[PDB]
Amino acid sequence: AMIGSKGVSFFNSVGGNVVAQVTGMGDNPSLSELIGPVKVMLQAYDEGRLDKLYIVS
Amino acid sequence: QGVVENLASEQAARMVAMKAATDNGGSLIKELQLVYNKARQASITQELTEIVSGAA
Amino acid sequence: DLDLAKASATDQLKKAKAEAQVIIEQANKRRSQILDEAKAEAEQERTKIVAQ
Amino acid sequence: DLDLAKASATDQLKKAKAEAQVIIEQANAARSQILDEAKAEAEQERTKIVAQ
Amino acid sequence: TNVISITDGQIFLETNLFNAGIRPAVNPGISVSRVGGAAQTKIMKKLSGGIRTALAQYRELAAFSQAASDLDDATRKQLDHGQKVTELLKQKQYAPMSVAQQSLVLFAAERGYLADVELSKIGSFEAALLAYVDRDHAPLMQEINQTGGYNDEIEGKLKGILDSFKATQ
Amino acid sequence: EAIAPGVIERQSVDQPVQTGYKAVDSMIPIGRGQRELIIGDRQTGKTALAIDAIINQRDSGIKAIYVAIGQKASTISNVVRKLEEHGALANTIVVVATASESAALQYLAPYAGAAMGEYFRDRGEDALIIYDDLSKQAVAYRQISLLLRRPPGREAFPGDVFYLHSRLLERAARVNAEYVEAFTKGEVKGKTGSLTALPIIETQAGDVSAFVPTNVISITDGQIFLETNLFNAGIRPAVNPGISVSRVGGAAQTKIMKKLSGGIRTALAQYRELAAFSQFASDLDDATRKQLDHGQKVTELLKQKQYAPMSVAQQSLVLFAAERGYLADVELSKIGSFEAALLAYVDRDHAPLMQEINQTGGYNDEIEGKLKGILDSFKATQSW
Amino acid sequence: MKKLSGGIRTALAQYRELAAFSQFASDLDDATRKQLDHGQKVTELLKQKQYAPMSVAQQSLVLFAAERGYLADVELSKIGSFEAALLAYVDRDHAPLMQEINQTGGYNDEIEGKLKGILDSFKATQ
Amino acid sequence: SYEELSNSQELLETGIKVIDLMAPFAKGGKVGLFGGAGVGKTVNMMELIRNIAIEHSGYSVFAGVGERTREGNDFYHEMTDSNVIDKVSLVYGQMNEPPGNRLRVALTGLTMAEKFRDEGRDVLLFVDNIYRYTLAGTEVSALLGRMPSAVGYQPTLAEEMGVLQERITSTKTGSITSVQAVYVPADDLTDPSPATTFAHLDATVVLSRQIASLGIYPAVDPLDSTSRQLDPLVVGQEHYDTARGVQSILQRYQELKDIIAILGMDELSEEDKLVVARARKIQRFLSQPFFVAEVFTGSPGKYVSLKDTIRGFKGIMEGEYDHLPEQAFYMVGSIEEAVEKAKKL
Amino acid sequence: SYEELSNSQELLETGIKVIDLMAPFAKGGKVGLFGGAGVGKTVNMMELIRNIAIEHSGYSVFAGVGERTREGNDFYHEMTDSNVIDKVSLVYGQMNEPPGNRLRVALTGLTMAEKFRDEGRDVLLFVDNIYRYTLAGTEVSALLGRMPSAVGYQPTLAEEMGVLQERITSTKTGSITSVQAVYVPADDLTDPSPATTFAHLDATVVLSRQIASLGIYPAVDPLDSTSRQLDPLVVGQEHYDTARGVQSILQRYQELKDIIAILGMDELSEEDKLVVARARKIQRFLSQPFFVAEVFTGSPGKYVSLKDTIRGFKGIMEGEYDHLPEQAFYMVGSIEEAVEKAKKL
Ligand SMILES: Nc1ncnc2c1ncn2[C@@H]1O[C@H](COP(=O)(O)OP(=O)(O)OP(=O)(O)O)[C@@H](O)[C@H]1O
Ligand SMILES: Nc1ncnc2c1ncn2[C@@H]1O[C@H](COP(=O)(O)OP(=O)(O)OP(=O)(O)O)[C@@H](O)[C@H]1O
Ligand SMILES: Nc1ncnc2c1ncn2[C@@H]1O[C@H](COP(=O)(O)OP(=O)(O)O)[C@@H](O)[C@H]1O
Ligand SMILES: [Mg+2]
Ligand SMILES: [Mg+2]
Ligand SMILES: [Mg+2]
Repeated sequence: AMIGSKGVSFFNSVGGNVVAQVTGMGDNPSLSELIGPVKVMLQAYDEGRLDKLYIVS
Repeated sequence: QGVVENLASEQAARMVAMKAATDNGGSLIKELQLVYNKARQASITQELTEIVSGAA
Repeated sequence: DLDLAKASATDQLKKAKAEAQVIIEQANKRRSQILDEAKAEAEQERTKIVAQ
Repeated sequence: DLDLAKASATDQLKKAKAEAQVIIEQANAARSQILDEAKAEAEQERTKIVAQ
Repeated sequence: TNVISITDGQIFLETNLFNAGIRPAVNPGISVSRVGGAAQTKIMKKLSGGIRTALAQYRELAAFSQAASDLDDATRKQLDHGQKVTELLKQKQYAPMSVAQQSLVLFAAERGYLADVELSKIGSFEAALLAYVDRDHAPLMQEINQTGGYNDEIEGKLKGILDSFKATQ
Repeated sequence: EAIAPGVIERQSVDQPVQTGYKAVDSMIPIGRGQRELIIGDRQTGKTALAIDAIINQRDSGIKAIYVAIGQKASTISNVVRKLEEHGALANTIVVVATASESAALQYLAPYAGAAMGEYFRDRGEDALIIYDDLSKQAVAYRQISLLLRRPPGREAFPGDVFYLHSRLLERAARVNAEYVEAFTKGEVKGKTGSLTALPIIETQAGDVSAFVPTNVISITDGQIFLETNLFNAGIRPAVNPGISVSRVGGAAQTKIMKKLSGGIRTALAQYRELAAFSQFASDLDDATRKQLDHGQKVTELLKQKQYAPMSVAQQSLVLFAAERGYLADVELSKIGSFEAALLAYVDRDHAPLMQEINQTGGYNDEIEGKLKGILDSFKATQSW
Repeated sequence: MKKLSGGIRTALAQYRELAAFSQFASDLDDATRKQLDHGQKVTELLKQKQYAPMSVAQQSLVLFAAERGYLADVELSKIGSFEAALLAYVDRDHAPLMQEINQTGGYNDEIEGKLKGILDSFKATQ
Repeated sequence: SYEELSNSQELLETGIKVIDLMAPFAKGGKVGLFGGAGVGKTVNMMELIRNIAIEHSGYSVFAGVGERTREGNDFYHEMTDSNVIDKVSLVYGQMNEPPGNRLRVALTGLTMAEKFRDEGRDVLLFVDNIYRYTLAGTEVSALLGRMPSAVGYQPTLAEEMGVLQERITSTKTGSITSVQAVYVPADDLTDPSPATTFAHLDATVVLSRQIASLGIYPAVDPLDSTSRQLDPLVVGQEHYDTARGVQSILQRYQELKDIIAILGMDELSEEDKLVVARARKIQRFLSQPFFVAEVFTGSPGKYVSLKDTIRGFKGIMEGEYDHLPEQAFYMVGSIEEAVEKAKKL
Repeated sequence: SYEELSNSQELLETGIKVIDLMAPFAKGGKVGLFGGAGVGKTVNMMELIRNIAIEHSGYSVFAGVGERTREGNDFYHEMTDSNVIDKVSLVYGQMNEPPGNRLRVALTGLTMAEKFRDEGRDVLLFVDNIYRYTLAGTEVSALLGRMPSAVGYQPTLAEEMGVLQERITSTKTGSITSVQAVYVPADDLTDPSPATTFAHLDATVVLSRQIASLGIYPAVDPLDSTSRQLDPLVVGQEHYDTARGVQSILQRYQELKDIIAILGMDELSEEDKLVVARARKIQRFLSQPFFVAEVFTGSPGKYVSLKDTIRGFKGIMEGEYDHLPEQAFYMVGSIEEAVEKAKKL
């Protein structure tokens, strides 16, 4: 799951599977935008699609 | 919280990069000025040699 | 769906079978063209050099 | 099976396209050899004529 | 450039190093002797080795390291070794030293005896080593100053002298 | 020494002399009677371009004159051997003034070639004269003037150096039929003669502000700039589309080539500007992306190997393939093989259209339709 | 004029450095923001039409207006019209003060108070 | 003499956007077209001739100082075919002629124009290239025993330049309107020959190779061109305000482009981004196809009135056309058809 | 005479990677080493002597013009110690000599070489410094009553250089291979003396002080070095393609360096970073330990075949060795030695 366009571009060049993206927070980022990708990653995790989750920062 | 901390780290990294860039520009300016001064002296000397030679 | 599948299979088989044959035949045509050109130009060059 | 139509085409098209390239390369080598040998024979004819 | 094309080399003194307190301010990479090692005494030729090229590489490595660094183990050793040998090369004016005292400080430099001594003590280490070797190893200093030769026997003598001094610092 | 034809004796330049180079023939046309400066630094291909222009005339009917000022004799031997390896030598006159010969011979060498070319020009035949390194002629004249104790001007050159090159280059001109009839006393009627000059100037570091380069740029009807950066980048011939210009322009081209290249030259210049602008922007508008990709592919397209002139029909076909968007999907590296395969395919399968284009040079709706059909057939059936 | 011009000198000196920050002045100390919007307005005030010389009274009046912070709330786009209106107002209602300033060029509390009254009375209009 | 001069600055329209806007002509004034080799001086002068001299309804003189013979022949045939040669007299000294002919040829044209003026007529005087006159003087000077000066020019450079230029004036009896092309060696405006002539003209149009490198002709530099007539008393407040606005916008863009080149456009303020966009639009809108250059471009030429130019630049300075692309303006003509190219783009 | 001249394309192999890669030269051709003061012209010439003398059994002529006497004595002694002296004729006029000896000394060496050539042999000519000949001409020119030219050189500079250079040519009766070192005053490659020499040479190797300051030897500049022989017909396609690829990669690195200087490498695109990484490896690989330089470096010299250098450079450009550090390539003879150095870093 991807936050920010730089990661989007780099991992599209690498060709890794990206399931979700959000961009354009700039300064003063909001949790409201973040609710989405975390929701879909949770959906993947609890349905068995994902077994462990890491935050990279 | 991770997002906010990454934003703060980005700001710190940009500050450092801009300091480095300012120092690099300041280092480039003086070398350009030395080259310009060499050219400035050379042009005066060449043109005065030409003027003196032309007064045969 | 069964009709579409059989029709598409036949169409793509026919198309690929034609196209690959065309490609190989025209590659043979290009090879023959190069060979003929070389064969002619060899004697053209020799006929220039003898007059030289 | 319908989804293999593209697969079955790639089993023929790209392979023939690649083979055309080596078919052309062998003719290129033949052309180069023919022209080089023609030059090498013409020079030995010219030298003989001028030496006469 | 006219003068350089005549002489057999040049010693380039750099104003930046002189301002930085590195005096003598001999800039390697530009400075060179074109007769090379043939002039040197055997012992000095052996101990000096690649010092000038190591310093020339280190002075560029330190310039690049200010921006970013990789291979931070080997580069760290190179940087600290270069910095300590530059600190060792600085010498006061009106203060010449014979080939003997020169030979042994280069031995301490290149054999790794200075590797774990801090920068703020390099000059004091050098002065203490000179005073120490002046006391009881005088015959070896005389021998080195008479003949600038190198051999395994004086090699072992210098090694033992360095070990004993490093013990009693 | 002879005067150039006056104003009333000349006729407008409206006929092509084909260089055989895609870049030069497209962006910078040369006409029969034009003076086109070739200018650039050392070892950038100035001599190669001119000798290829001489080689291309073997079957166009234009006589060729190659004047060598101050070059070493072995270079002239190699040039003559290369002209003799093709059929060009029998159509060419070579005037030689090696570096060893006295300054008088070197400085007079261009005028002798000018008179030899003027022989053909007054009888109604076309001649192409290459002045190689007029800078060396200026150097020889400076030596002569300084030995005569004449007052040196700027850069130690004599003051009248401009008059030398100006009166030399003004002989190259196209004369109307009336002047030819008057000269021939009625033996030749209805034919106009022309002399085309291609002077070569060497710049030291791209510095066009030097005395001789400024004079020659002022005199000539245009210049072709070759520069070291493009040559090292692999763009050979290293023709800079921005600073190079032809003052005769479209009137010298055949109709089809004019139609194709007119947009091309300024499109490439503005592409270079945009590529300067865009270099760090992550987001490109689709129009800007089109311009950048098209410019990169066109820049790749104009590269051409030495001693391989292309006929008008082939250049027209490749420029049509570039202009009408067919090149777009092809990856950049394959563009050269695309061009070679297209040339071979069209030569084997569509010879009559090539003959028609080469002979007529005309352009019409049916011509465009046939070219479009050829492009579609090649792109479908063939492989690069 | 000697009393007043030091403010202009220092305002322009400060404004010169902040011109680099002008591109992204949205994120700045409010003190720096005030300095920037004061330097900009002073620079806008200094422009003048050809063939229109201003007497010492008028230059001193507009300089007093700029220095004492009366332009703080005036928009950069409108500075010139403010200046013209002020000059017309003082030429209409307060000519004797301008006459005295042109005759003497003196400065004291009795003059600064009069100028304060002039500017407060004008600011109610326009 | 001083008493005979006149100041009748009657505005003259040329039909070129940048010339009419930035550097308006005046009847009886002197106009100089500065530029290096290959920037468009000759085609600009041809367009100016086709516009004014045909409609002028009066005699005109063309002085071909140091011109190329081919170009002089082409111009003569152009005047003959258009059937206006009967109103114009031509004096030609070509490059191949010895330095005396090039040195003195301009004075012959000046003498003919002065003869026409003293009759009381209004005449147009066109000079092919003033610079070549000084070059002929420099050629002859060294042999004449004079010592060199400056960049190797003759010492009397300014005296000769003043002597020639001061005869081209509009007196109370008649007016002479003159357009002069001035060669700029290596595009260095610092050179004494272009530097001296600057003071003698009234409107100065500077062609820059830097603009010409982009292919956007007429390649007139708006930030260097100027005219004495560009003040409110003549042009009216509308024209003056429009010209000043365009100048300021282009000046701001010239600074912003330096930031853009290295740091990239995202570092600018959104207002600075808008300024960059609208300035880059105006820069292209100043271009205009001339129908004396169809041979080069292959496109029809356009003629524009002053009012339409003013309205178009006003509209581009405001928000009316922020949505059009940059290429939508290139070599278009009036603003009323830039939208059409945008739709076509 | 022009008739007597003979053409030859037999490539002459050298042990030096950069020279025979970028600027190969043929038997009987001219080679010119351009450089400033101290960049290493003499060392390169000595290495060329050592390598070329291996496969050439004919006579050789060495003409020292205005160089150090010490170098002449060392060369003579090392020739005598190797018992090869009996094949070499040595003409020495050094810098200590008055101007006449330095001016005329080169012609004596040329006359000996011409005597050996007309006998029908294959000769090798080495000129220690061709620049001093023109310098002696400049010194004596003023006293001969000739006005100065250009930068104060004699007016006859070009003729004086040409008359000397034209005699060093291979002929149908015999061949002369020539290597000439060309001093560059004040590192100004645009000076008239270096500028004139460029046209007389077949292959030109330019040495740069900036590269030498990096410690890279030989300090050959690959973007200025050029040879007539770099032609696909003679060298073949693979060598040509490798050379042009190296040239393009280094040109791209030069283009990127200005951005790198200010913004640092981090701003580059991921392909640009790969270009930089490969260019630095190429620059390192061009270095080579010389047998004559062992007295300086200590490390033993290397001889590199043309096949090994072309294979190694093609492998580097293809990216096979992208996992190795830069230092692995510094001062290695061949690519296998480079990978062996990598194991110990
Ligand atoms: N189109 C081309 N493609 C590839 N190589 C080329 C091309 N044109 C020229 N060259 C090569 O460039 C080199 C220099 O060419 P050329 O001798 O014509 O240059 P020049 O500018 O006349 O040089 P000089 O200053 O020595 O007279 C030669 O090796 C030649 O083969
Ligand atoms: N392969 C090499 N390895 C190490 N050092 C080298 C190498 N080649 C040249 N040098 C360095 O070049 C320096 C000067 O070389 P050299 O004497 O040949 O210069 P030069 O260009 O002939 O100078 P000059 O103009 O003074 O005659 C030497 O001191 C040596 O250190
Ligand atoms: N307005 C224009 N439109 C199209 N091309 C132009 C224009 N101005 C200049 N050019 C190009 O510049 C070239 C030289 O123009 P010209 O005016 O003859 O040069 P100069 O200014 O040196 O006389 C022409 O061939 C033409 O292609
Ligand atoms: Mg050449
Ligand atoms: Mg023009
Ligand atoms: Mg040397």
